[PDB]
Amino acid sequence: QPLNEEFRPEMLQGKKVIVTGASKGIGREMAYHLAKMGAHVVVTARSKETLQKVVSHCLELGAASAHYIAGTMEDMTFAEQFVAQAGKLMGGLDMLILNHITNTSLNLFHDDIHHVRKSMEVNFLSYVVLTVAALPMLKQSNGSIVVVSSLAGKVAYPMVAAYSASKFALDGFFSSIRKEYSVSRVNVSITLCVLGLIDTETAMKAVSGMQAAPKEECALEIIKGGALRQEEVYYDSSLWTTLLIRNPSRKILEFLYSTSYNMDRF
Amino acid sequence: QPLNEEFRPEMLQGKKVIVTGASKGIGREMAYHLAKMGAHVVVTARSKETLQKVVSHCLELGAASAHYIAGTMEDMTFAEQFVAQAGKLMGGLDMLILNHITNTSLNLFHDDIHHVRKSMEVNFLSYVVLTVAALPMLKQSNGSIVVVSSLAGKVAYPMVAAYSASKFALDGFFSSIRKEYSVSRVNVSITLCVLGLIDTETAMKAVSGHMQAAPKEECALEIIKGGALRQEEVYYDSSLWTTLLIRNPSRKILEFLYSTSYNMDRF
Ligand SMILES: NC(=O)c1ccc[n+]([C@@H]2O[C@H](COP(=O)([O-])OP(=O)(O)OC[C@H]3O[C@@H](n4cnc5c(N)ncnc54)[C@H](OP(=O)(O)O)[C@@H]3O)[C@@H](O)[C@H]2O)c1
Ligand SMILES: NC(=O)c1ccc[n+]([C@@H]2O[C@H](COP(=O)([O-])OP(=O)(O)OC[C@H]3O[C@@H](n4cnc5c(N)ncnc54)[C@H](OP(=O)(O)O)[C@@H]3O)[C@@H](O)[C@H]2O)c1
Ligand SMILES: C[C@](O)(c1ccc(C(=O)N(C2CC2)[C@H]2CC[C@](O)(C3CC3)CC2)cc1)C(F)(F)F
Ligand SMILES: C[C@](O)(c1ccc(C(=O)N(C2CC2)[C@H]2CC[C@](O)(C3CC3)CC2)cc1)C(F)(F)F
Repeated sequence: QPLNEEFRPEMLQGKKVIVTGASKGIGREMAYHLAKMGAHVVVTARSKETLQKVVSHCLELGAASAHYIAGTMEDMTFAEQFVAQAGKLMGGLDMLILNHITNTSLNLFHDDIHHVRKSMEVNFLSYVVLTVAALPMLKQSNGSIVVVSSLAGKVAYPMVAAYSASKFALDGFFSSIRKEYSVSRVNVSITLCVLGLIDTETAMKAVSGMQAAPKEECALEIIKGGALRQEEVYYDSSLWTTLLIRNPSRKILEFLYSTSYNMDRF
Repeated sequence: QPLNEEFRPEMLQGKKVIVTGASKGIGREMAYHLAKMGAHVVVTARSKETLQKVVSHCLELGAASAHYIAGTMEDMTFAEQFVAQAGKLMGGLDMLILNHITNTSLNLFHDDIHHVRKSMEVNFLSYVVLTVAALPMLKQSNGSIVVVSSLAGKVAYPMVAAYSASKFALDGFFSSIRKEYSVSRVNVSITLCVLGLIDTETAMKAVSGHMQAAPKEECALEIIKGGALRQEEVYYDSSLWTTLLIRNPSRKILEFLYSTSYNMDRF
């Protein structure tokens, strides 16, 4: 159930977020916005020298507080422990924003199984492990998990097979536990963000060789959705998608199945 | 794009087909239907005994031939070589049917990342591995890859998170490379089967305590029908509401409002 207010920067002030993939692009902007709202941010990325710059410029923008921990999400242990640390560092946690991904480029898929596996590992399994680790704290606070996905995690695009596989997976997994949290009275929201082409560095480089959209706002929308506990956010420069992307039938089928079968079965 | 005729059992006659998870359940039914049709058949699962039951019955039903090879699709090496063996045993491959999943049961998700990882490995990664290994023969025959899925890989459900993740992923991957096969002019069909509850042994066991299951035998027949006709998806569920609502014609619109709306010559 979305909080039925409208968004206001106040909602974030004093709140204990975590952004991953915060060293650049969308993730970075998010830490900043968070900063401008006076959140306790705890950033993360592989780039340790760069994280500092970001933390530092977050304190400059107004953060209640701001730290970074640098690790690779290829590593499940790092991911798990990371969350504990960001905990102690911030004295609990209100919001897990899960944004990072492994590198990829635009190519037909031919036989790089290793790239498929790694994409699943970094883009998906790590998100879960982050999740499992962070759930306890979030229960205490009735917090939120925000998950950054893409049009290509809703509809099919060539040249990004591995990456799509992993974005879909996020939908499947997280929508599913959303059903579960609900039939279990576990009061943690989960927001899935579906983004179109955004003007990050990485994206602009790979496509340079379509209309992109402003990374500053995209990041703000992500934060709004999360704050308002919406199930979903759509953010694309086009106006067909925002309207054609939503799946009313899916919603109907879920409704039917949910109100027709207790889940109190066990 | 599909064949333009209604289905005929003949279409499978002489065809060479792999079926996985074919010792029991929907797999087994698929072997059986294939046999009655006179296709060569290689079936695989972990248990050599149950397989043997099945190979022996496909022979009696009038397979052109029928064999089995055992291993677990937890093992990528096995998955890769498995397809080579099977291709030798038949001198080719017309259809790759991907059906197996890791044993899983109905539970709230709590902890078991290992179950999340294993489900991704078996239900998803192994399929990519199988396809990669089989694509050279499939090109050569202009055949078909059939990927077995579930309503829960098109909409959310409680109690099957891990599984559902792995099924969505199948939609993402396989629907993406289908878009690729189109622009690379690869003449191999990809069919994604979306299944509601099916009265297989294992499913019925898990749901013993009002849910309407659909019949394994017809289900298995629809999959093979959608495959042979090279359709993009097959929906099969006991409910007509569901079979109608599950379609997503918008999504096919967006995908097309980009297909032509942009250029893939570079790649
Ligand atoms: N930009 C778009 O057009 C587009 C479209 C739709 C959705 N999105 C989504 O937006 C989110 C962020 O994308 P973006 O464009 O901001 O990407 P980006 O600029 O390329 O940033 C990726 C972030 O994740 C980090 N990262 C990369 N590999 C990592 C690893 N192995 N372990 C830990 N961190 C790693 C990177 O920093 P380090 O290398 O320093 O670790 C960086 O901070 C992604 O989920 C993406 O799918 C982007
Ligand atoms: N029944 C349903 O309600 C339902 C609904 C939607 C979709 N589906 C899809 O239907 C497909 C078939 O399901 P089913 O219900 O027919 O299942 P099933 O009868 O339980 O069959 C599972 C098959 O997979 C094999 N298998 C299990 N683990 C394996 C492994 N590690 N490596 C290789 N093979 C393995 C099993 O044999 P061994 O144990 O001998 O290894 C068996 O042959 C699945 O993809 C499922 O998601 C089923
Ligand atoms: C990692 C990287 O930045 C990236 C950036 C954006 C996306 C993404 O989410 N896309 C869908 C639109 C939202 C892209 C948009 C760009 C295109 O349509 C390609 C086909 C011509 C692919 C789909 C995926 C990866 C990459 F790959 F460019 F490096
Ligand atoms: C492994 C197993 O056979 C299985 C069989 C079927 C499915 C499946 O695809 N389902 C969707 C409808 C198609 C299930 C139907 C069963 C339920 O709705 C659960 C909530 C009570 C879950 C969704 C998943 C797993 C199991 F777990 F039942 F044994």
